[PDB]
Amino acid sequence: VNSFSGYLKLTDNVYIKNADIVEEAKKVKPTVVVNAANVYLKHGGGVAGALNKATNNAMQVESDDYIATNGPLKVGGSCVLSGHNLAKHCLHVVGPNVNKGEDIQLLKSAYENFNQHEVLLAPLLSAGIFGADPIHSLRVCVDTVRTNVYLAVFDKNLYDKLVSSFL
Ligand SMILES: O=C(NO)c1ccccc1O
Repeated sequence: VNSFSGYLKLTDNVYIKNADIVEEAKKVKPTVVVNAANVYLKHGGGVAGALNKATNNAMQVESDDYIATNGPLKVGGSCVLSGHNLAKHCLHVVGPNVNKGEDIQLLKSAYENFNQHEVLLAPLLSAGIFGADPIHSLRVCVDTVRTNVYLAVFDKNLYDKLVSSFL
């Protein structure tokens, strides 16, 4: 049994809810919240900008030190950093950004990072300002992630379309 409430069950392991991931993290304090990161961990807008704002910029400060030591992530890669006031840990995952021309086949590699964590609160990778089709992102998630994933969908209209169209 876990703390997550009000989710629709899509599969054995994938759950979905219309919710602001920031407000959901603040309520649940999950072991892992996933950030929709870029390779520079520059948390400017969307999931990354909203999560970072909720940490009062502490996520960005920690991220800048990580990049100064380790250099950029790979598209499809991830790193584990602090969850600050939102979660125990933040898994920063880089999905491909279609608005930069990145290979959408890298979306499966991105979701494979989730399998290193038994339970996660996450957004749909490569959705929103990353430019991918969120219906596709949800299909890759279901077909890739084997651990228990609680997906927060920021937009109500999109949430209803994701549920109604789910195979
Ligand atoms: O932009 C946002 N503002 O809150 C946001 C918040 C939660 C999830 C995705 C988002 O884009």
